[PDB]
Amino acid sequence: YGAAVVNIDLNRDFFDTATGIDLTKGIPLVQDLLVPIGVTAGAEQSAEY
Amino acid sequence: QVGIPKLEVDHISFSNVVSMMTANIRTGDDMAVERVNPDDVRAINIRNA
Repeated sequence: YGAAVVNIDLNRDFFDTATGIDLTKGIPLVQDLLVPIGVTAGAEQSAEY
Repeated sequence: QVGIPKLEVDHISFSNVVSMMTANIRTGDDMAVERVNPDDVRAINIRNA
């Protein structure tokens, strides 16, 4: 009797970090993969996703 | 109208109206532009013309 919002994540317990997926923020997000080439320090996230 | 030293005889005249700069011309405040480089080096038009 309090809950506030109830999202529908992506069951963090299944997509364990044994699938290199850091899922907190909301969306999946593997680290080094289809990374873009020739860009500043950041930029490696619009598609890290 | 008048002779015009040079375009006339040779009487080296000794007195002229020299126009000069009111005060030093190169005193500090050297121009300085900020530079932004494209952030992708892969999406750089280059085409046309």
